[PDB]
Amino acid sequence: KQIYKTPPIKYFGGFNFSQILPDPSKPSKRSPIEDLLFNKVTLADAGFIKQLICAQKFNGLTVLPPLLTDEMIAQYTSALLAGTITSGWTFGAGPALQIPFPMQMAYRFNGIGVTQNVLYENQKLIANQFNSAIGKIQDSLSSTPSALGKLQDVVNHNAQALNTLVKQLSSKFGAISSVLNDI
Amino acid sequence: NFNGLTGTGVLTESNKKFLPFQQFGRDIADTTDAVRDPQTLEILDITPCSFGGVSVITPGTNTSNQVAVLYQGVNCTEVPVATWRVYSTGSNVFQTRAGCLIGAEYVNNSYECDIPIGAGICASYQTQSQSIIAYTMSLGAENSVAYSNNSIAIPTNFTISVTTEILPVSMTKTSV
Amino acid sequence: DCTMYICGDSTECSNLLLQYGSFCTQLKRALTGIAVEQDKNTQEVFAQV
Amino acid sequence: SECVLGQSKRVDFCGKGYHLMSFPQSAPHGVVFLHVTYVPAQEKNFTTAPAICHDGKAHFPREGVFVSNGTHWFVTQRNFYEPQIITTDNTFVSGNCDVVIGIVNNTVYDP
Amino acid sequence: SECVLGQSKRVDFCGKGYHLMSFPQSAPHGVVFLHVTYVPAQEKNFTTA
Ligand SMILES: *[C@@H]1O[C@H](CO)[C@@H](O[C@@H]2O[C@H](CO)[C@@H](O[C@@H]3O[C@H](CO)[C@@H](O)[C@H](O)[C@@H]3O)[C@H](O)[C@H]2NC(C)=O)[C@H](O)[C@H]1NC(C)=O
Ligand SMILES: *[C@@H]1O[C@H](CO)[C@@H](O[C@@H]2O[C@H](CO)[C@@H](O[C@@H]3O[C@H](CO)[C@@H](O)[C@H](O)[C@@H]3O)[C@H](O)[C@H]2NC(C)=O)[C@H](O)[C@H]1NC(C)=O
Ligand SMILES: *[C@@H]1O[C@H](CO)[C@@H](O[C@@H]2O[C@H](CO)[C@@H](O[C@@H]3O[C@H](CO)[C@@H](O)[C@H](O)[C@@H]3O)[C@H](O)[C@H]2NC(C)=O)[C@H](O)[C@H]1NC(C)=O
Ligand SMILES: *[C@@H]1O[C@H](CO)[C@@H](O[C@@H]2O[C@H](CO)[C@@H](O)[C@H](O)[C@H]2NC(C)=O)[C@H](O)[C@H]1NC(C)=O
Ligand SMILES: *[C@@H]1O[C@H](CO)[C@@H](O[C@@H]2O[C@H](CO)[C@@H](O)[C@H](O)[C@H]2NC(C)=O)[C@H](O)[C@H]1NC(C)=O
Ligand SMILES: *[C@@H]1O[C@H](CO)[C@@H](O[C@@H]2O[C@H](CO)[C@@H](O)[C@H](O)[C@H]2NC(C)=O)[C@H](O)[C@H]1NC(C)=O
Ligand SMILES: *[C@@H]1O[C@H](CO)[C@@H](O[C@@H]2O[C@H](CO)[C@@H](O)[C@H](O)[C@H]2NC(C)=O)[C@H](O)[C@H]1NC(C)=O
Ligand SMILES: *[C@@H]1O[C@H](CO)[C@@H](O)[C@H](O)[C@H]1NC(C)=O
Ligand SMILES: *[C@@H]1O[C@H](CO)[C@@H](O)[C@H](O)[C@H]1NC(C)=O
Ligand SMILES: *[C@@H]1O[C@H](CO)[C@@H](O)[C@H](O)[C@H]1NC(C)=O
Repeated sequence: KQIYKTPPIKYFGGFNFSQILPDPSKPSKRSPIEDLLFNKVTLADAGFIKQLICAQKFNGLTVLPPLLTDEMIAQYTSALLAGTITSGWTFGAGPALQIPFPMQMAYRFNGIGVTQNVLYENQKLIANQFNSAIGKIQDSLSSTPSALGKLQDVVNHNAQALNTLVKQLSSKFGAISSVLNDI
Repeated sequence: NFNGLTGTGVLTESNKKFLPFQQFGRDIADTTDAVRDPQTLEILDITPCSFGGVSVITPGTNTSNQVAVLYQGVNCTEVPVATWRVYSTGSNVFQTRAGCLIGAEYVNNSYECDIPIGAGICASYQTQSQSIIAYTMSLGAENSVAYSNNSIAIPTNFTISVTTEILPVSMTKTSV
Repeated sequence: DCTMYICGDSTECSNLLLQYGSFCTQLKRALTGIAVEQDKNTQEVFAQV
Repeated sequence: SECVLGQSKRVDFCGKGYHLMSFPQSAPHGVVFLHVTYVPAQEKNFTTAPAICHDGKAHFPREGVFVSNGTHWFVTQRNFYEPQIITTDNTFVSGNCDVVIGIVNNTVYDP
Repeated sequence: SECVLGQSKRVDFCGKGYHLMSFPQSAPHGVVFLHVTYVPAQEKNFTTA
């Protein structure tokens, strides 16, 4: 309901969230993993105004732009991240209530049948493992051959359908010629 | 009417190669996008004239009758107007990522979206004394939290609420 | 097989059919997609272990 | 099947909040649900520590968190303010008061 | 709604193992989840009654 903002100074007992939180240095204010995902996927016509194949579609085939620009979606994602890393899950019901992160992780272990002393005695090791996993996931995403298969396929299918529809114009259909003017 | 290639459009100068035997241009859907001049042997590029669709942004006929008009991807000043075009060819012409908006202001404020337009732009019928404004979509009030190493916020009261929900289950049968 | 279902063996029937543009390719693509989806469906139901 | 005939633990499935009940109503080609939820309200912030040390040992709460109003400490529930005096029936000892970080000094009660 | 805003008790719904958290990320015409799970390791057998 309300766009939360991240705390000014970032420290959470050892966990390194700098790989998912927004980066003010970049012009678009997007997390590094979001930047990698954006660079991985390829697009031709995004619906922006530009008065080769994309410009050829003047036979009535137009692409309208989405209502939500791909700049406030990042704001929604950042709000969700801040709410879920600061106030636990309590912001899903009413007003958000502050709670320190180790206590949240203690709750989360208590919720799967593990007593809470485990984390209060293995905090450092758990933090190191979490940081290592977060570090490795970016390399796995970057060096994999093609992991974004689904989005690429859904992008390609529409382009293929539009190309077939455009190419269908130059067919005689049993007539003398495919040009409406010469006839 | 170049040698019988009857058509309509704008002719410009192109940088195509067009080896001496070649004299036509072609692409998908059998559209001649270039042509060699029969007399001066100059190559020309053919482009279709400006065209598009229009949309009408109105509140209900009950509330009022003032409307605004949106032209799809025209970039306004390029070719806004060449009867129905009595709208002053002006009156706060505004430009957006979706097209040319005629008949609405642009308030610096922010409210909730009423009539979606596109690319993060909305419109409404606020009262300044009646006009149509085109603001920027507001995602809600920004809120802060006070994370600290030792702090909890435990509620002291509660509330019981009732929320409705509506779901279709079936549709009318028919036979033909 | 579209070209054999519509026309048995006569070549002029094929010549006439080519005048209708790319209608066979769409059907072939749709049927192949259906077949691949059917093959994949019975995998995540069972191949969980 | 899930909400009318029993409580549902899925978050944001039947109503915005912790679900309590449901009542169905009919409508032309449709059904209407009346989800009854439970939303907390009013707030108050306090000071906390993950554990309590008494004598070379830790003391984690059984079910609740440690909350101090400034002088004294209490155990409380996670969704409604209800302080209680710390005794041996709310805590279970686990450790030696050297690994947990943020543990503060205090005394407990022996009945 | 179920995994980001609270733990999920459904088996093999958000990640392979006992679910802990989740983090959403945007992508062109899609969303990407980062499920964080908890998997036991190492074993030792005993006698019971
Ligand atoms: C959280 O993780 C990030 C990485 O995801 C850590 O940032 C990294 O910090 C190291 C140490 O400074 C950087 O290595 C050094 O970078 C400098 C350039 O500034 C280079 O000249 C050195 O040779 C060395 O490689 C590393 O580049 C940097 N990562 C990025 C992407 O900039 C951060 O320190 C971690 N923070 C916590 C609290 O865990
Ligand atoms: C928790 O919240 C509930 C409701 O938000 C509080 O109940 C409300 O308490 C106030 C003050 O005690 C009541 O106001 C009084 O109403 C009577 C008429 O019934 C009026 O004559 C008085 O002058 C006064 O305005 C209010 O009615 C009552 N709400 C309901 C629905 O009964 C409750 O007090 C809160 N708990 C705590 C500990 O504050
Ligand atoms: C934090 O909570 C504790 C526990 O309730 C508060 O201590 C209690 O404070 C009350 C009022 O100050 C005391 O009651 C009064 O005690 C005096 C004797 O000092 C007596 O003369 C009065 O007739 C009345 O009974 C109560 O004894 C005291 N109990 C304890 C265990 O400390 C404390 O005030 C709270 N502090 C804050 C900042 O909220
Ligand atoms: C929460 O704990 C952190 C970790 O010790 C504190 O961060 C240090 O705070 C001191 C003074 O408060 C600074 O001098 C240090 O530079 C901080 N550490 C780092 C790495 O910057 C933080 O202050 C604590 N916050 C509260 C409210 O107690
Ligand atoms: C509960 O939160 C409020 C607001 O965050 C606190 O009020 C201020 O908090 C800042 C942060 O340390 C202090 O510097 C101010 O002195 C506080 N002002 C007042 C009037 O208290 C409030 O202190 C918090 N409650 C407790 C018990 O710490
Ligand atoms: C909690 O209390 C214990 C004992 O009451 C404190 O332990 C003392 O610590 C100081 C400095 O670290 C030593 O000089 C003493 O010898 C210790 N005494 C004993 C009996 O161990 C401990 O420091 C206290 N901790 C906190 C956070 O208050
Ligand atoms: C744990 O399992 C292993 C393997 O099943 C056991 O090792 C062997 O178990 C068989 C089955 O009874 C015995 O006949 C062998 O003598 C065992 N070999 C060894 C080297 O132990 C192992 O015994 C099991 N643990 C316990 C405590 O029984
Ligand atoms: C038109 O608006 C008026 C006042 O806003 C209201 O009383 C009237 O019922 C509306 N007309 C219709 C058909 O709803
Ligand atoms: C519209 O045309 C002008 C002049 O060519 C140009 O400066 C402006 O950027 C154009 N607008 C868009 C949205 O392309
Ligand atoms: C209104 O918004 C425009 C947009 O750039 C800005 O230049 C101008 O300073 C703003 N004026 C006020 C009063 O906010």
